Amino acid sequence: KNHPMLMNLLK
Amino acid sequence: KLSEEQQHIIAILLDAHHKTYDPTYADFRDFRPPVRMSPLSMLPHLADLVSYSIQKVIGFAKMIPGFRDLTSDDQIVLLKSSAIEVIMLRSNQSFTMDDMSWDCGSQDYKYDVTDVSKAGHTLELIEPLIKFQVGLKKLNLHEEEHVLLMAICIVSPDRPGVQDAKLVEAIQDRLSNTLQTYIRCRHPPPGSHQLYAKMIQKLADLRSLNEEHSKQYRSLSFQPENSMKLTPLVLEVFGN
Ligand SMILES: CCC(O)(CC)COc1ccc([Si](C)(C)c2ccc(OC[C@@H](O)CCC(=O)O)cc2)cc1
Repeated sequence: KNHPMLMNLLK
Repeated sequence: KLSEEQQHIIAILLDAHHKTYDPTYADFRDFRPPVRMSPLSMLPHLADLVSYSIQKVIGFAKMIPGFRDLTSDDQIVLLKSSAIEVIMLRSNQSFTMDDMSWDCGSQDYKYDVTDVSKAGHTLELIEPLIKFQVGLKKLNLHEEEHVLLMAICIVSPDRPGVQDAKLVEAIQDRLSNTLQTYIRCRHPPPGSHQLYAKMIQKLADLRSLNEEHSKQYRSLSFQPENSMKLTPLVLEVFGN
C-alpha cells in the first residue's frame, strides 16, 4: 500500500 | 573520548527528543477520554495516545543523522517495524516503579496494567512489557544513552523489507560507536558495567515485545468494530 500520512510526517 | 562528530550526533538526538517529547503532557486533553470503572473501554483513548506517539516517533526519526538520506521506502519500512518498540522505549520516561504504571501528569492519564488490558491486550504482552519497563528503568540511562538507544532501535538493518541494508547499517554503526564511546568516557563507574551489552539485550527484548504486540494487534484489528476505534495513522503504520 501507500503510506501518505507517514510520508507527509517524514517531509 | 568523544570526537566532535560524536558530540554533534548526541546534540542532534537530544534536540530531536526534546522537540518530540512533551513532559507536561499538555496534549492529552485532545484525546478521546479514558474510560475506566466494557472489555475495551480504554481503546479509544489509548489508540489516540498511540497515534500521537507514532507522530512523535516519526518526528524523532527524521532528525536521526542520515535517516532522511535513506530511500523513502526504507524510511517507511524502518518506521513501520520500529514504531511500537520506540513507543515502548520512550514511554519509560513516564513509567514509575512505585506502582508499575505510566504516569503522564494526572490521575486520568496514569495507565496501569488494567488500563492496557482495557485496550484489548492480555498478560502475554503486559507481563513482559512491565518486566521490560522495570529492567530499562533500573539501568538509569543518561538521556544521551536513552536517545541513542531509540535511534539505534529505529535504524536496524535486519528489519524485514529493508532494501539498502548496508546503508542502514552504516548509520547504526555510527550511532553504536557513539554510544559505546559515550559509555566509556561519560558514564561514571560502576554504572558503565556491561551497560552496552545490557542495552543491546533491551533491543532484543523489544523485538520479542514487538512480535507479541503485533500478534495481539492483528487479532484485535481483525475485528472491524475494533479497527473502527483506531486512527488513520495507527492503521497505516501498524497495519490494516
Ligand atoms: C489495539 C490497541 C493498541 O495495540 C494500538 C492502539 C494499543 O497499543 C498500545 C501500545 C503502547 C501502550 Si503504552 C507502552 C502503556 C504507552 C505509555 C505511554 C505513552 O506515552 C507517554 C509519552 O511518551 C507521551 C509524551 C510525548 O510523547 O510527548 C505511550 C504509550 C499502550 C497501548
